[PDB]
Amino acid sequence: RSPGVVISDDEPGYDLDLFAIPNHYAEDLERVFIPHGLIMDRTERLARDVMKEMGGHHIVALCVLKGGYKFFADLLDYIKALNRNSDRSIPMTVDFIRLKKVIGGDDLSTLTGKNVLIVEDIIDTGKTMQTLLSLVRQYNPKMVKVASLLVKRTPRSVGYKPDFVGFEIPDKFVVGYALDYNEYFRDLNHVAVISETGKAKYKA
Amino acid sequence: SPGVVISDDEPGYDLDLFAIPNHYAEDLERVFIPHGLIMDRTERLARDVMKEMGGHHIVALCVLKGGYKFFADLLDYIKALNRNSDRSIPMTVDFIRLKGDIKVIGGDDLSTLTGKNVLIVEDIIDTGKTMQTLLSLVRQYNPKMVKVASLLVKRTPRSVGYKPDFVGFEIPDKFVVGYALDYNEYFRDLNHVAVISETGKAKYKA
Amino acid sequence: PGVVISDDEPGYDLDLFAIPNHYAEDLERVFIPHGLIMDRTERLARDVMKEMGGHHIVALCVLKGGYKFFADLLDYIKALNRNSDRSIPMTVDFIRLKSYDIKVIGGDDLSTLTGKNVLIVEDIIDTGKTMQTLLSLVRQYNPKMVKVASLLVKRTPRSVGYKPDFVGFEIPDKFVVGYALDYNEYFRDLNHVAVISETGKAKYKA
Amino acid sequence: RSPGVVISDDEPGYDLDLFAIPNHYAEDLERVFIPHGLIMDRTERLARDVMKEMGGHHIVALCVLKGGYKFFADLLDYIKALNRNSDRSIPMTVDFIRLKSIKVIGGDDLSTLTGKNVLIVEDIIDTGKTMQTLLSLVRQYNPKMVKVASLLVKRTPRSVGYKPDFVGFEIPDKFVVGYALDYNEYFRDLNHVAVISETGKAKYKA
Ligand SMILES: Nc1nc2c(ncn2[C@@H]2C[C@@H](COCCP(=O)(O)O)N(C(=O)CCP(=O)(O)O)C2)c(=O)[nH]1
Ligand SMILES: Nc1nc2c(ncn2[C@@H]2C[C@@H](COCCP(=O)(O)O)N(C(=O)CCP(=O)(O)O)C2)c(=O)[nH]1
Ligand SMILES: Nc1nc2c(ncn2[C@@H]2C[C@@H](COCCP(=O)(O)O)N(C(=O)CCP(=O)(O)O)C2)c(=O)[nH]1
Ligand SMILES: Nc1nc2c(ncn2[C@@H]2C[C@@H](COCCP(=O)(O)O)N(C(=O)CCP(=O)(O)O)C2)c(=O)[nH]1
Ligand SMILES: [Mg+2]
Ligand SMILES: [Mg+2]
Ligand SMILES: [Mg+2]
Ligand SMILES: [Mg+2]
Ligand SMILES: [Mg+2]
Ligand SMILES: [Mg+2]
Ligand SMILES: [Mg+2]
Ligand SMILES: [Mg+2]
Repeated sequence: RSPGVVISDDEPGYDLDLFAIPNHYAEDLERVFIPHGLIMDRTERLARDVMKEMGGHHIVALCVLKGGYKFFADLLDYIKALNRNSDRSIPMTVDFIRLKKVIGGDDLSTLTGKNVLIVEDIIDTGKTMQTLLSLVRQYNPKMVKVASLLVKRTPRSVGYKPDFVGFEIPDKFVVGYALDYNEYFRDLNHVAVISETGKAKYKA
Repeated sequence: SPGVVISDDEPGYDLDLFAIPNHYAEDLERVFIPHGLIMDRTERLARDVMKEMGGHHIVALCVLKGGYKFFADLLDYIKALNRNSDRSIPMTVDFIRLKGDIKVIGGDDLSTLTGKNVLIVEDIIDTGKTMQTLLSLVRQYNPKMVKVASLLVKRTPRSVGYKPDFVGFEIPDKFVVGYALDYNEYFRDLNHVAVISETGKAKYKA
Repeated sequence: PGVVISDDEPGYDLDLFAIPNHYAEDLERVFIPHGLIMDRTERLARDVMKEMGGHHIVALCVLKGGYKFFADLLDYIKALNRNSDRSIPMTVDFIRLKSYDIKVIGGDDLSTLTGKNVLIVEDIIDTGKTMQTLLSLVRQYNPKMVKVASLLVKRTPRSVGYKPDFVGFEIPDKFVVGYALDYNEYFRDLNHVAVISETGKAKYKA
Repeated sequence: RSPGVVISDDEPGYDLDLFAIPNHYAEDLERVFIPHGLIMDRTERLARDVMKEMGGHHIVALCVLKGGYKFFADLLDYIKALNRNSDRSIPMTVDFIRLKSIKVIGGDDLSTLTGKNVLIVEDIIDTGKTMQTLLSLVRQYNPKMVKVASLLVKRTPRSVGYKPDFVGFEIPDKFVVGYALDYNEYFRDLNHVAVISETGKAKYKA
């Protein structure tokens, strides 16, 4: 199916001075990699693709924190827009989980017999998603799909690819739009690349 | 300031004046606080948060699940301030569920709060007992400061008298849903704050 | 009939909202918050598409007061049309009404309206005289249909009885500014609709 | 100064199936050239640049219809957002004009521009001859300053040498539509900037 918006390995990105950038990170980012408004435009379209394939039965939206919170909130807002401007709509429930083994959610028995949409910020090797999916399938959901904002082109991939992708990106470390570098850079609406100064100041 | 005061005799708006998810058509009586009104109030709240807390690294604490919309929209408005001004501060986020010492579920170690400007984000304050006990727990990790932003505060004689630092709307003692406030997990997928209908209370009764 | 706002409606305190500093002392109350304007306009866009979405739409913006409603109304119409399975193209036009009965300045040859679904977008209907007259001028070129969306309709004893087809809000006979509604060319740069204070009315009096 | 966002001559664009596109233009478009969200992000930064240079005196924002209305609306929305989330801000008035094949159609009296800070807002500069002509008329009325913002500037050898003060994007010498930019009045109702396809150039040709 669709592999998303392909960002080539040689993408230059954009000069920071062409966009509005948080003052505290000005010296800490290299380039803007994916502008926030382009994330919205892509997400809008994924929202329609999601409803096409899953609007026929109750959806349980499952946000993988922390990185996924922003993508999850905006994906859901566009899905909500679809549901209030059209005759066809089905209820949605939401839940949140963090991965260490699953940390702090509803009991997974809520997923049984439901359309489960797992929402992720990034897929790298895909090992984590494979592991979460084999766990979720033990609870017998009607169906389980994975929406991920980014998929990284990496040789370390184990072969997993999600059902809805936003962008496919080089094997580069990106921050922003809730993706972090040691907890920092979540408070940034663009996806960006850290500068050298940057990763020093916030090294662990 | 108690925020935007909605009075006990406010009728709210007929469902037909607004766009409503069709599957909740029968289950809501009135729209209580339209989404765009929530946005406008949150915009102001974002400015008051930065004026008081912008001096030092903020840790924003979302109280799941009901707080997640208010949290994302408040942080969105704070982000918009920080990329359009000459002074801002880094801000990290964490998410927690709450169930005597209050049981905090998930979350980083609370030592991550030591010495930070901590902001707790809540969907609604009712008796105040939950924030009072969470505050009592957080102060023991020695934050620089700790403050609470709540979209909604209920006027109730059952209040233990706790007032949060930032409040969107002060509302009557009525059960409201929407904007991530649920009735048995339903109605989170609704952008307006609304009052639950009678058919809908029975239809979704646990 | 649209969102009805009553005579004794208080409005909202300026300090609960974000307000441009240069107008802080010039307004008495926020009358209709921006975000509430948007919520109603989303719904109106759906009515428009249902009634006129079957044939080419020509949307006519009545400058200057209409430009803000017009832009937002059309943006919610575009949002429907890239998320439906059957949409229709729309073209746009802009006009100003000058006396000496009504002169249509700017805008295309009215022959372009023949056979089209014509939507006239207006900021406020006061007496209804302007709209009645423009309608009679447009019906002369034989549009497939002509409809009026007005953001505001005033309640008045001096109304000549014209009623638009789509109404945002029905309001008292107060003097409101904001959201592109002006006083002596001022207050167009303000997202909320507000009532003008006495200080402000003197400060900008022509 | 900022030459704006430089879109190369070889830029491939994006496939239409990766974005939400109006149904009725499905076949009429080749690629998305500049997504609506990119335009927004860039405009947000032009609003800060505009304010930093013109924000010390009453601004008259002059929208050149019809192509400029979208960019005008969004630029002024980002400017308003700055003015209500900072301590100090300056008032702003708006006028609209249309050009005919040299002749300024509509608009207030050009004397309303004397001593003002005039911001002319344009969708596209190509040769620049029209902007030079417009400036030559505005300058007869002695503005305090006059500046031009253009969403798009074409890299063309046919350029007469004129450069605007604020530029969103520097684009190839090729024909784009959307975001109010039209082809025989069509494609204005589209939020992305895009390249017309063959079916489309033929379907709406003059
Ligand atoms: N910011 C950023 N993170 C990247 C990037 N590449 C890989 N990662 C990892 C990806 C994710 C989890 O890994 C599963 C992937 P897998 O498919 O390989 O198993 N991480 C977490 O820290 C989770 C905790 P959170 O932050 O959500 O609280 C960092 C990148 O380019 N940028
Ligand atoms: N939807 C809605 N809930 C209301 C309303 N009144 C009171 N509540 C409570 C508020 C909260 C508990 O907090 C007590 C705070 P208190 O200590 O100050 O009394 N609840 C939860 O279910 C938390 C789990 P969540 O849903 O977040 O996952 C229900 C109302 O009108 N509407
Ligand atoms: N701001 C504001 N104006 C009000 C209010 N009440 C009445 N008006 C009038 C209404 C409008 C003309 O409309 C008459 C339609 P009528 O024939 O039905 O009475 N005006 C214009 O100045 C048009 C030129 P513009 O401003 O678009 O360039 C002012 C109010 O409360 N607030
Ligand atoms: N859509 C689109 N138009 C382009 C493109 N290249 C040039 N044009 C022209 C540009 C403009 C006039 O401006 C002259 C600029 P110049 O003097 O600097 O050479 N036009 C109008 O039709 C104005 C009436 P409007 O439609 O606004 O009411 C079309 C392009 O790529 N796409
Ligand atoms: Mg993740
Ligand atoms: Mg991480
Ligand atoms: Mg709560
Ligand atoms: Mg609850
Ligand atoms: Mg008018
Ligand atoms: Mg007027
Ligand atoms: Mg032009
Ligand atoms: Mg043209």
